[PDB]
Amino acid sequence: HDHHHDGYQAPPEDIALRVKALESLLIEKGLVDPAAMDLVVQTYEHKVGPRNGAKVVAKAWVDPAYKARLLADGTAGIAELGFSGVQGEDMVILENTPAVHNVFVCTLCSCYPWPTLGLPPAWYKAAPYRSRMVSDPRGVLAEFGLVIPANKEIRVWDTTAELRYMVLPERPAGTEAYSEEQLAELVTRDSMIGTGLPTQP
Amino acid sequence: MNGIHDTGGAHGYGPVYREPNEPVFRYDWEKTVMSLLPALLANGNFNLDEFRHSIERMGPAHYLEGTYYELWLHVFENLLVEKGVLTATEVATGKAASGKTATPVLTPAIVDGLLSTGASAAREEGARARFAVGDKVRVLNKNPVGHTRMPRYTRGKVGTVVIDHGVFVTPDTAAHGKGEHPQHVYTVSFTSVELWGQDASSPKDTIRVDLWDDYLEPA
Ligand SMILES: [Co+3]
Repeated sequence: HDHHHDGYQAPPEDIALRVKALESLLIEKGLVDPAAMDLVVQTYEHKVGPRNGAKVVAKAWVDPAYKARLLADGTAGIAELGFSGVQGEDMVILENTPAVHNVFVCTLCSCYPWPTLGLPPAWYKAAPYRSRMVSDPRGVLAEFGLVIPANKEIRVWDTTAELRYMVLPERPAGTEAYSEEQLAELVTRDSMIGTGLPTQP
Repeated sequence: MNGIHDTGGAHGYGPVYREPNEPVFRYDWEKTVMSLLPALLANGNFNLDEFRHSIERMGPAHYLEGTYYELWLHVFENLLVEKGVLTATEVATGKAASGKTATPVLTPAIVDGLLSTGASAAREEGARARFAVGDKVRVLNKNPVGHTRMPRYTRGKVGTVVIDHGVFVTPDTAAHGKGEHPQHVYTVSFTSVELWGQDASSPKDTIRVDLWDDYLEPA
């Protein structure tokens, strides 16, 4: 009952040394610049993450013209809030509605919209989620505490190409007149993957 | 490649365990491995399709047991040797054979602009679209040993074109030095029953998959 293949298993005991050896090699050969690498790490540790997507969602909730632009051209839409680039070059936004619940996965690897959600969590990239989401989405969602009504369609999107998906979750009831900022606080990472719903006030 | 990475529809992987309050990087060594990817791609040492297929080619048990960034580490240690960028000995010893012969393309001055820009796989011109949204299509039964993006679970199955995304590089050729051969990519919608049969399905649920034009034929 240890973790073995769910993404959270323990790495080899010597892994840090192996990594240091490769890094030293690549630096010695002049293939990589450690100062640039530090900036990449800072970018994904501190600058890029689900708070980006949450702003996008909150704006679409309060501004129907923005929502329309966003659904017509995801990349241009998210760029309006300054989000763009690596692993979000060609974005498609998936609108949840009372009739349709969207959720995405990458069965073949780990493809995920970095500019709006940051780097994916380990579970998203691991075999349990990837194998089962396309065959038994209701069973998987139940493990996250999410039960979709039997009459509501679930659409599972497998990210097999270079389009990247993000879910525009439905605005919770009872949030009349909330500012974009208060609305954004409700928008969880799971709600933008489709594996959860926004927080209910 | 019909490898262990093609997970869709597999049984036996168990519950989706999720770590509460998971950090972006769970170990320090992961930061190094993650940041190496953009640096090496910027050099043009390999492309992303080659990168994916390198992971696909690792030993199946290794793929299963390895944490995510161990898969990337594997690519750097092996694909760089295959591409002639490093030698096997350099990789084994961690010692360069002959000093600073290269210059890093990813420098501090361009990190922000490069990460904010990325590199779209969309292309201006390519093969004409054979399908329109609404068309019923069947996924061809192909079983290449090389890189492909048609999951095994879709092969031979019939779905409905629901989006034409326009023209993109073809990974099957780009991963193997055969050029980009750009063509249309469509989102294709499959019913749960079509993919998994009467028993293993739910009447409402659909699975959308992004598939290249020549992966398909008219239903
Ligand atoms: Co992927």
